[PDB]
Amino acid sequence: MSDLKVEQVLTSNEWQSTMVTVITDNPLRRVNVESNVKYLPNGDYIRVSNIKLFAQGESTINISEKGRWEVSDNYLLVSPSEFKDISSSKDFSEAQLRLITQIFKLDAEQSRRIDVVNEKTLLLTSLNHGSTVLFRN
Repeated sequence: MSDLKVEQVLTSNEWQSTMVTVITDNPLRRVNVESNVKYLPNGDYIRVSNIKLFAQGESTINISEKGRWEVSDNYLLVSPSEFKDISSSKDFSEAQLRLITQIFKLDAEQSRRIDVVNEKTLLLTSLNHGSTVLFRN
Protein backbone atom coordinates (compact mmCIF):
# COMPACT_ATOMS: atom_id res chain seq x y z
CA MET A 1 0.00 0.00 0.00
CA SER A 2 1.01 3.64 -0.51
CA ASP A 3 2.76 5.76 2.13
CA LEU A 4 -0.34 7.95 2.52
CA LYS A 5 -2.53 4.87 2.95
CA VAL A 6 -0.10 3.67 5.62
CA GLU A 7 -0.26 7.08 7.28
CA GLN A 8 -4.06 6.95 7.36
CA VAL A 9 -4.03 3.46 8.86
CA LEU A 10 -1.77 4.71 11.64
CA THR A 11 -3.72 7.90 12.40
CA SER A 12 -7.27 6.49 12.12
CA ASN A 13 -7.16 4.70 15.50
CA GLU A 14 -5.04 4.50 18.60
CA TRP A 15 -2.81 1.47 19.01
CA GLN A 16 -1.39 -0.89 21.58
CA SER A 17 2.01 -2.52 21.10
CA THR A 18 3.98 -5.47 22.49
CA MET A 19 7.69 -6.19 22.14
CA VAL A 20 9.45 -9.09 23.88
CA THR A 21 13.23 -9.39 24.27
CA VAL A 22 14.67 -12.67 25.52
CA ILE A 23 17.84 -11.97 27.50
CA THR A 24 18.86 -15.41 28.87
CA ASP A 25 17.78 -18.92 27.96
CA ASN A 26 19.44 -21.29 30.47
CA PRO A 27 19.97 -11.87 36.33
CA LEU A 28 17.53 -10.37 33.81
CA ARG A 29 15.85 -13.12 31.78
CA ARG A 30 13.37 -11.25 29.59
CA VAL A 31 11.87 -7.82 28.98
CA ASN A 32 8.24 -7.26 27.88
CA VAL A 33 7.36 -3.76 26.66
CA GLU A 34 3.61 -2.97 26.53
CA SER A 35 2.62 0.42 25.13
CA ASN A 36 -0.23 2.67 24.12
CA VAL A 37 0.61 4.91 21.15
CA LYS A 38 -1.24 7.67 19.30
CA TYR A 39 0.01 8.92 15.92
CA LEU A 40 -1.29 12.32 15.07
CA PRO A 41 -1.56 13.51 11.43
CA ASN A 42 0.53 16.60 12.25
CA GLY A 43 3.56 14.31 12.54
CA ASP A 44 3.53 14.18 16.36
CA TYR A 45 3.09 11.04 18.41
CA ILE A 46 2.62 10.26 22.09
CA ARG A 47 3.54 6.89 23.58
CA VAL A 48 3.25 5.51 27.12
CA SER A 49 5.15 2.29 27.79
CA ASN A 50 5.18 -0.26 30.62
CA ILE A 51 8.60 -1.96 30.68
CA LYS A 52 8.16 -5.29 32.48
CA LEU A 53 11.35 -6.90 33.80
CA PHE A 54 11.60 -10.61 34.68
CA ALA A 55 14.65 -11.89 36.52
CA GLN A 56 14.76 -15.54 37.52
CA GLY A 57 14.43 -15.81 41.30
CA GLU A 58 8.47 -8.94 38.54
CA SER A 59 9.20 -5.18 38.38
CA THR A 60 7.90 -2.42 36.09
CA ILE A 61 9.15 0.86 34.62
CA ASN A 62 6.55 3.30 33.26
CA ILE A 63 7.76 5.70 30.57
CA SER A 64 5.97 8.58 28.83
CA GLU A 65 7.37 9.56 25.44
CA LYS A 66 6.74 12.20 22.80
CA GLY A 67 8.20 12.87 19.40
CA ARG A 68 7.87 13.00 15.63
CA TRP A 69 7.07 10.14 13.25
CA GLU A 70 7.01 9.60 9.51
CA VAL A 71 6.24 6.90 6.93
CA SER A 72 8.70 6.46 4.07
CA ASP A 73 8.74 3.45 1.71
CA ASN A 74 6.46 1.45 4.07
CA TYR A 75 8.87 2.14 6.95
CA LEU A 76 7.79 3.79 10.19
CA LEU A 77 10.49 6.33 11.10
CA VAL A 78 10.47 7.74 14.63
CA SER A 79 12.49 10.54 16.23
CA PRO A 80 11.69 10.75 19.95
CA SER A 81 11.94 14.21 21.44
CA GLU A 82 11.44 13.49 25.15
CA PHE A 83 11.11 10.61 27.63
CA LYS A 84 9.86 10.87 31.20
CA ASP A 85 9.87 8.12 33.82
CA ILE A 86 6.43 8.50 35.43
CA SER A 87 6.51 5.22 37.37
CA SER A 88 4.80 5.76 40.72
CA SER A 89 10.84 0.68 44.15
CA LYS A 90 12.27 -2.57 42.85
CA ASP A 91 14.62 -5.55 43.06
CA PHE A 92 16.84 -3.80 40.48
CA SER A 93 19.20 -0.99 41.32
CA GLU A 94 18.72 2.52 40.00
CA ALA A 95 21.75 1.93 37.73
CA GLN A 96 20.22 -1.24 36.26
CA LEU A 97 16.97 0.59 35.64
CA ARG A 98 18.81 3.48 33.96
CA LEU A 99 20.65 1.12 31.64
CA ILE A 100 17.45 -0.74 30.70
CA THR A 101 15.87 2.65 30.00
CA GLN A 102 18.78 3.59 27.73
CA ILE A 103 18.22 0.45 25.65
CA PHE A 104 14.47 1.18 25.59
CA LYS A 105 15.19 4.71 24.32
CA LEU A 106 17.47 3.31 21.62
CA ASP A 107 14.77 0.88 20.47
CA ALA A 108 12.27 3.75 20.52
CA GLU A 109 14.03 5.46 17.57
CA GLN A 110 14.58 2.40 15.34
CA SER A 111 13.05 2.54 11.86
CA ARG A 112 10.66 -0.36 11.29
CA ARG A 113 9.17 -1.87 8.17
CA ILE A 114 5.36 -2.04 8.37
CA ASP A 115 3.45 -5.19 7.41
CA VAL A 116 -0.27 -5.90 7.82
CA VAL A 117 -0.92 -9.08 9.77
CA ASN A 118 -4.71 -8.68 9.72
CA GLU A 119 -7.37 -5.96 9.93
CA LYS A 120 -6.38 -5.00 13.49
CA THR A 121 -2.75 -6.12 13.67
CA LEU A 122 0.49 -4.77 12.22
CA LEU A 123 4.01 -6.12 12.45
CA LEU A 124 6.85 -3.59 12.72
CA THR A 125 10.15 -5.23 11.72
CA SER A 126 13.62 -3.69 12.00
CA LEU A 127 16.81 -4.80 10.29
CA ASN A 128 18.69 -5.67 13.50
CA HIS A 129 16.35 -5.20 16.51
CA GLY A 130 13.45 -7.60 15.93
CA SER A 131 9.72 -7.04 15.63
CA THR A 132 7.05 -5.15 17.55
CA VAL A 133 3.38 -6.03 17.25
CA LEU A 134 0.90 -3.18 16.89
CA PHE A 135 -2.76 -3.99 17.49
CA ARG A 136 -6.13 -2.39 18.19
CA ASN A 137 -9.50 -3.44 19.61
